[PDB]
Amino acid sequence: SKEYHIDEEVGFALPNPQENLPDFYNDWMFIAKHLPDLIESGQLRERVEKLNMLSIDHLTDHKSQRLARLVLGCITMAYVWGKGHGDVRKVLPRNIAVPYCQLSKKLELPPILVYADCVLANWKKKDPNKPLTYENMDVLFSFRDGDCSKGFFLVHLLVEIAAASAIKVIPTVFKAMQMQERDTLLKALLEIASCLEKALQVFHQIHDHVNPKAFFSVLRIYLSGWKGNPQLSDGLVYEGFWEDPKEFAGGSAGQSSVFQCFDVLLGIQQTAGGGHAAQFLQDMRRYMPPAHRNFLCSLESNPSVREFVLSKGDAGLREAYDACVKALVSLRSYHLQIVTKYILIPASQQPLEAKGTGGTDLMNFLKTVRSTTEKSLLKEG
Ligand code: HEM
Ligand SMILES: N[C@@H](Cc1c[nH]c2ccccc12)C(=O)O
Ligand SMILES: [C-]#N
Repeated sequence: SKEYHIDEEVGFALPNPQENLPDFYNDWMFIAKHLPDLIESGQLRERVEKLNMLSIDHLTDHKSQRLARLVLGCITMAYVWGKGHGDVRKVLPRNIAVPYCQLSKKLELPPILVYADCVLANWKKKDPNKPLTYENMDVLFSFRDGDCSKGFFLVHLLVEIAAASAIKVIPTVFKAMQMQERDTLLKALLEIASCLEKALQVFHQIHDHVNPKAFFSVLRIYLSGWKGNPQLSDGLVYEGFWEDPKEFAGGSAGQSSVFQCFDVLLGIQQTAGGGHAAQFLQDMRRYMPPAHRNFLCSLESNPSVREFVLSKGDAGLREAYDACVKALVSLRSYHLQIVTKYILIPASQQPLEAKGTGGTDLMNFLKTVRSTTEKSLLKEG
């Protein structure tokens, strides 16, 4: 997975990303590192507006370009939403928007904060000699003081890392199929099941580091976007770059390649059907980095693991396949419990159906997606 850019240890996450840019972009780095203070003051909007258009040509390598997207992404969100109380801006300055739109065109991403920015690239190791764990880790950027953005983003990253153990087994599954190696295929599927079972235990940790009320009222508005959002109904206008206001979906873990990776592997056709959920999951691949878009493409091109397993009249092999599907159902069942605690209950406390940051009708969306996953269970062969 050299051309796919999937690490053995961290999977789809960017391994050890850059913390600081070259000196030419210190105007950017100063605004982004002090977003908690500059928003609370009410002087962030002016600070962005009175700032020269710095060009993008001095960002040499990929990790520099990704850190720039993160800086420019976080800044763009804090500008548009401002204090987050309702006073918004429907126009992004030409000095910030043009180089952001150019950098985003270079990396084949939309010019808006995505999962790849604020999770996969928004982290660091405290002590490099220690292991990957919450006490040894910290994010690079936050929005406000008491938004739980450290706990929020790192819990996602921890799941991505847990999934990396499963992702690295996928080449063995296809080799074992081509080579008609039944026992290897069985062991590989049981390993993937075990890794995805373990990723559920990493999910549990979100309660310890993320407060529901701090999440729903403070952080969630900055993660929101402008695709079918009433606050910016026709979209946001990027001054100088584009002519009309352009709609782009807000960030969400739907932009993660992990869950899509295993749905495709296991023949769970989420993106098939032409419904609103299928449409969303396919549309969110635009918001994944192009190497992972390519990985998911490569995965669909391979022979079906499901078809292979069903054809063989083999209880152990079916059971192993079923365990992977059960694991994905569990994670989604637990994800709905999280959604009850972190969206549903908090929204009932503030003074027809509820919209997610990605733009989905979330309760129907999520239960459709879970139901599709449930239907793929063999139910004792
Ligand atoms: C406070 C925590 C969380 C909330 C409130 C939440 C909420 C949601 C919502 C509303 C959606 C629907 C898409 C949208 O409209 O944006 C969604 C989708 C999704 N979420 Fe989360 N989520 C949370 C944490 C997580 C975590 C930790 C993961 C870890 C992998 C995750 C994985 C997903 C995935 C993969 C989808 C796409 C649908 C699917 O494949 O089942 N979410 N989430
Ligand atoms: N989609 C979630 C927000 C969210 C959850 N996990 C994320 C990861 C990255 C960006 C946004 C998110 C919501 O509507 O509340
Ligand atoms: C979760 N989006």
